[PDB]
Order: sequence, then C-alpha cells, then structure tokens
Amino acid sequence: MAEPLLVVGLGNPGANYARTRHNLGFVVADLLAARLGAKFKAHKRSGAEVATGRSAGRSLVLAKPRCYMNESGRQIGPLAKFYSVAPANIIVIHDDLDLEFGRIRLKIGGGEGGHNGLRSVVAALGTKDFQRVRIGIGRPPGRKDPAAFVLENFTPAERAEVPTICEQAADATELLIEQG
Repeated sequence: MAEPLLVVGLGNPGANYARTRHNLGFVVADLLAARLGAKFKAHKRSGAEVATGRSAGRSLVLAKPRCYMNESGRQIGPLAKFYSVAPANIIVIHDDLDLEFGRIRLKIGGGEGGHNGLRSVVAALGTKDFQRVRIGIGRPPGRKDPAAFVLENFTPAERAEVPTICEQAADATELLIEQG
C-alpha cells in the first residue's frame, strides 16, 4: 500500500554476460522498466542503477547492481535505506538451479539454491525474508562446473524460449506486486 516496493534484478555487468543464465534477472528487470516506460539512471548513494514507476497502484523502484554478482547485496542494502523499503517488500528476480528450465516460482525466504548473488543479499540485509521471483534454468550437466554453467549462454533450444520465459517472469512479478 503506502509502503514502497524495491524490485531487484540480479546479474553481472558487461556485454559478455548480458545473455548468460546468471543474468535473467537483468533481462526481466529490463522488460519491466520498458513496460512502465521508465528509464534507469545512476544512483550514487548505492552504486546501482534505478528506474521508478507504479504497478497495482503501488510505488515501484526497479534496480540492477552495477557491481559483480557476489557484491550484489552491497548495493541493494543502501538502496533500500535510501527509499526506506523493508526487506519483506524487496523482490529479487534470479535464475534458479533448483527449478527446471523455464519453471517460475515465488517465495519469501528459504535457501539460496547455490546462487551466490542471493547469498550476498541475505548477507547484506541480515535476513532471508525478502521476496524472490525464481526462474528455473535447470541443473548443470556433469561436464560443467555449476559456477561456469551460470556464466555461459543458453543452449540453442533454450535460447528460443528465454524471451517468452522472461515475459512470464515479468508477469509473475507484476501479479506478485499485485497481491503477493
């Protein structure tokens, strides 16, 4: 209601990572910004980039860290203070190794499922009770290190669905903001 909402898409900066599994949060955040017609801009008191808007009548703050994945929470924490958002009202979109490719789920709390980016947020907010919009990417093949897997692009067949999957994730976030 009155309380602001901080929606954070996780990912790594740089063009080499723009289309990697570990960056779905960035993509989904970009669909959301476009859908609202809001543009991102530097936030110096945090180091991340922000875009503002409305959804379900709710005041919205969309963001993407400008640091690398592991230092992610380091920018989100002070971004929440600047806009005075409670952790519970923080929604973070991320790729999830524990969900099958394209399977989208919602949850406030729980583990990080090996996602290093989620671990820095928890580490930063001092709690795991912030909202998450999980986007399944499936598990890594045995021929590939989990950390390497998330930093590689999607397979040819997966790449074809990624767009529709992110649209569904953006929709999931909007409904989540609507009454989650």
